[PDB]
Amino acid sequence: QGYKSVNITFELDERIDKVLNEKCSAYTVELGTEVNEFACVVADAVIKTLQPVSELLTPLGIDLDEWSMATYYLFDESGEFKLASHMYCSFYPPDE
Amino acid sequence: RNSSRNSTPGSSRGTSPARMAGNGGDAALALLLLDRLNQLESKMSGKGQQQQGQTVTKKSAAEASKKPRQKRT
Repeated sequence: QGYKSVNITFELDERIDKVLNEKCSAYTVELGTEVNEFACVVADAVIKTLQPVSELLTPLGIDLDEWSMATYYLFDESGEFKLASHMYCSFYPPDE
Repeated sequence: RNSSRNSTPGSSRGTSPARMAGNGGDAALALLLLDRLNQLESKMSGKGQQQQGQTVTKKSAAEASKKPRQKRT
């Protein structure tokens, strides 16, 4: 028995990038993890550990209200659902 | 000013790069929220953590792929 853990990038670029990439970017998949539950799981980890602060996050520059209400899509190349070492978690479709 | 002890700036002067990576440490303004809450929620025994991330969900990702459910209708 073995778990397949990988690193994901959810909106991270020039803010909280290395912080959450090193702290909460390695999740367990291939044991029954999907892509939709992957977006909700990454969103839940970041929203559960980083959200209880708010005091430093609101003057910092981010809103923190669009991370809990708005969900992101996970893709590897162009826009396909595949499991790789480094997956991209970002928004691509239009907003209604 | 404000800070005198603990935490250093690292490197300030530089012209000829050799390693490229390695200024002083990690994060400058995100270290407060990261260290405070990430270590505040920690209740497990370890003290010396080298690699972060091992487990996240078990009942949320395994129950969705094993038993499909419909929403709204």
